[PDB]
Amino acid sequence: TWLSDFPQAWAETGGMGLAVRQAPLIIPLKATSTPVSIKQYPMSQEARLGIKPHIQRLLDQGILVPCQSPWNTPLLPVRPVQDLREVNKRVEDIHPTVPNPYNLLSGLPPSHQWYTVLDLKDAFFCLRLHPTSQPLFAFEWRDPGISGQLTWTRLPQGFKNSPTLFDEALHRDLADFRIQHPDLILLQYVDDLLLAATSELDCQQGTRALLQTLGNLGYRASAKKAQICQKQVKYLGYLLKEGQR
Amino acid sequence: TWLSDFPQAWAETGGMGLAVRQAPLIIPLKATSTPVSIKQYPMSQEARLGIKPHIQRLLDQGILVPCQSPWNTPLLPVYRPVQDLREVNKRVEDIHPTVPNPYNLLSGLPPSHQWYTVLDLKDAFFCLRLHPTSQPLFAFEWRDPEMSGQLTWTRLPQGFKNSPTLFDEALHRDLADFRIQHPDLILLQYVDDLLLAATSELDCQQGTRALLQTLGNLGYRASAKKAQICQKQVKYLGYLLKEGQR
DNA sequence: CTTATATTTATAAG
DNA sequence: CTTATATTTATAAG
Repeated sequence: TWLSDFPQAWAETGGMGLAVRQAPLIIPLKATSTPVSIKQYPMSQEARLGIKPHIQRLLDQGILVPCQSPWNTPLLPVRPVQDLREVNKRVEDIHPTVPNPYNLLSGLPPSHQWYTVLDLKDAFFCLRLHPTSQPLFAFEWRDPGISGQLTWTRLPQGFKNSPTLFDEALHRDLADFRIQHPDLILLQYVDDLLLAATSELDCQQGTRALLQTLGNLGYRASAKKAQICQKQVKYLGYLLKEGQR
Repeated sequence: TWLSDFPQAWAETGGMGLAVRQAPLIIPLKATSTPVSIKQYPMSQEARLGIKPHIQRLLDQGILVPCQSPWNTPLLPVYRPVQDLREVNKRVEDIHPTVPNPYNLLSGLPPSHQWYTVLDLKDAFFCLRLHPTSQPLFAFEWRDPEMSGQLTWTRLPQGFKNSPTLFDEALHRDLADFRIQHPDLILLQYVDDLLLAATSELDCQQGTRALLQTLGNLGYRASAKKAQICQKQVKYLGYLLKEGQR
């Protein structure tokens, strides 16, 4: 199967990801910015107990570490969601290089109608965060047993530049693959990937190369939602069918 | 004084005006327009008594007359009577707006002419007759507060969207000859607001005398109370004219 | 949790 | 008089 031939490429079998080729990211602040520290709002014991295993897994994986930071933003109960809006306001903007899905799909020619669709799991966490920038994203945590600050050692969710920074990182890591397979079409939308070939055979071995490449580089795709070598797929809210849409 | 010298030309001495040279105006309607009759709102006795003397004066002057018309628009209940003619305005064909804005108007005022006379015409619209065929358009309902029927206007009425333009056009036609017979004077017209500018004080004196005579003879009436005659400094259209400035 | 985003009178007019 | 112009949350999000 596709699962057994490529255990490092699937999130279910390959372990949490780490883009080994990508240096830890530095997050430049606006010249005006000084740290913002927002008090954590209280939460029910149920919410805290629901958050706990997620925090604990991230701690065990080293994705969260203890810190002491002049920054602090609230965690909210919804699994954990961090309100980083006041950090986002203080981070310098970067040029938006991610194409909108419409333009991205315009690069899909009729000649390639065999599709594989993959979504990368915990994509942002594959990218490391430079220690100088880790204090920006600190929050307060108490196990449901004393309170302390934690922050992220990887690119975090809710950070405004995470999608663009990830898209640019993966483009660098898949550049060679594109060279080694000039007859394949590869669409990247952050963590959503579409591979297209003219034939099922080319799609089969092209998907083999892509999965091997992704796992080697330290990315992990969802085997659950993978659509592999199919004439009909869903991608970015579109149904791709008979060369349409 | 000017008051006695030109009694026909002043509102205070010459009575209500009438532009005798202007044919009664016909008011064309839009191609689909049908008469509109909207009910008169009630009004307090206080308001009715306040309006009454104004209505009676206009009846006595022939400016209002009884009528029966399929058109009817309201007199405002709250003491000068104000007629809401908006529903009539919607049904009257538009005309090209020929009145210049004051700024462009004043652009024709050169610095050579720094002797000014300003006149404003009293009850200007009422000087232009309204042709009987168009009078039914402007009917409203009146009941005397002590002793009910429709009245309408035999003159161009207030609140009619084309009254300023139609008056400005009529007066431009009527003062065209004055303009030719007095090439050294500058004459600015803004509906019922007139500025006469001259090179010397005596030209302004003689020119103003001729303008008043011409206005009176034509059937228009200027306000003696507010007139600014032969001055180096006048108020005109919100501006203070002075040294040839503004 | 917080927050960026999408009915109500004051005039003026006729 | 009526008409035209100039404070409030529902929600989606972090």
